[PDB]
Amino acid sequence: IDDEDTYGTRGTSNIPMRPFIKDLAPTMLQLLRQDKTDSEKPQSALCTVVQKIDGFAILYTAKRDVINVLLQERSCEGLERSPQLGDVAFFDILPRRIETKDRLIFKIPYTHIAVKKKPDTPDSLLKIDCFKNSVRCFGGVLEMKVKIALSKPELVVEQYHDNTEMNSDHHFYYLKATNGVLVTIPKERLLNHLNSKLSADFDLIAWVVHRKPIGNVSLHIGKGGEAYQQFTNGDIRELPPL
Amino acid sequence: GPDSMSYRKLKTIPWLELYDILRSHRNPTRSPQRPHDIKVIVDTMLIGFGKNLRRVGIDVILPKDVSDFRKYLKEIERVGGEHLRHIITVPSKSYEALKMDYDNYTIAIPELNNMSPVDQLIEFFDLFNVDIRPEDVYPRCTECNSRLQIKFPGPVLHFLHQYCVIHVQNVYRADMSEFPLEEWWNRMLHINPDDYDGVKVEMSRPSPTSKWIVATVPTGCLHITRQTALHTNLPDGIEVRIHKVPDDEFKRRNLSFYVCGECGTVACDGR
Ligand SMILES: [Zn+2]
Repeated sequence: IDDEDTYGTRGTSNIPMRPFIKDLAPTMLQLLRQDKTDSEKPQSALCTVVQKIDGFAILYTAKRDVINVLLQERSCEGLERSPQLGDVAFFDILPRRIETKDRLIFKIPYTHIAVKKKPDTPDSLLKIDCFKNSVRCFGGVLEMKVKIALSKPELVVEQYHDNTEMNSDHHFYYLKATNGVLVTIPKERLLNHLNSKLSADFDLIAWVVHRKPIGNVSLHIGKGGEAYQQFTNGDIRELPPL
Repeated sequence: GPDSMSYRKLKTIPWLELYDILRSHRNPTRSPQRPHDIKVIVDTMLIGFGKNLRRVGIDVILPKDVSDFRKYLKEIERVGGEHLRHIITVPSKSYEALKMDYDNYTIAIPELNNMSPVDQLIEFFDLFNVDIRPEDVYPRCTECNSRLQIKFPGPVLHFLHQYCVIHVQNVYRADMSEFPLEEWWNRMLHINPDDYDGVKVEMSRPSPTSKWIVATVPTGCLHITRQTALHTNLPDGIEVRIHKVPDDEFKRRNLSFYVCGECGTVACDGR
């Protein structure tokens, strides 16, 4: 049940223009302007404009091991006009070049940089519309509907523990969805529904939230996020909240 | 001392009380600076001190260990320029060692660790010229150093606490469908900005019946039923560390809360 939260939110058109408070990050625009790429073969990725900052944009992408993409309007190739919030297109991207300064300054909210906006083809335009139908946006947050096929033979579960200073005693599962993306879930919320092989007799359906990552995974079910157990016998009920 | 008493934690002192103590301490031979323009890194025995410096807004690196500390010092020196930092330590073998390569930036403050949090700050303010202001209740996250603090009227965080902590804790919940969502939505609509420093909370949701309720303020927003806060400067949100707020904080009148947009810690002025 995609429910009332999907009304007026499906797609990427409900993304608000959020002000950038410059005096909190007075050197931000210089980093974005100056940032460079590692010199390897660029990889294609489906990206969505989620933030705009005077001459720059941050893009979300579900591509594995990519946590957001910086778009430099002045350096990126293939741009017909300034990006707009909710724009979806394919970009060639590269990892940003790591600098010694990185340790000494604010957290950098992207891992990759767009090098070119790929021209659109009849096939890619079909993939773009498909993606729009699979996500929903509101209040500045993107969500994606996913299915975890826990009831099928392929292993789609992995435990992840993060001993970071503030999340030492928080344990999670990485879940692999049928569409290939990784999502997180608090371990205690799902542990007692799995067998010893980390499978189960149901599939897990949920709109997952995009936000700051646990490890390299930036989609999350959370403690109380609405999630649904689809049992092989046909029954559907909610996974209890944690 | 292992058997000596504990000092009042800085977290319990109202900022205005702390402002009155510190505003009269400065080194007049140094150029005055706002806290965020002062860059500091603390030796490994001064982590709590560094967190207290963050409280008044100083930019502080907290090393995880001696190796981490030395790596920072090498990197700061390699980068130089605007990124050079004052190195705070105490008289010790560490200080002696630091002088061999960082004499010009290292300050050793005697007895800094046998000394109350407020007295620690007074020592720092006597050495520097810090320009503090009464309105800066919580300029910086003491836990991760971030300046990106989202300021909410207390009722917003009370809403969050009841939905994310209390509802599932007091009786078994198979789902969240029994939470009085409309009651709390209507209370959000009638937060008097005059009671919370003029902060007007803008409430939004996709539809009158939708549970995707968002509270937006000038510094960011809070997606209540997603337990996710998002500072206006950032593209990605953070899970709010709401289970760590004592229940009693929400009985305080006209209290504002700060949610860190980078680590999710919740903070407020001391009682
Ligand atoms: Zn923080």
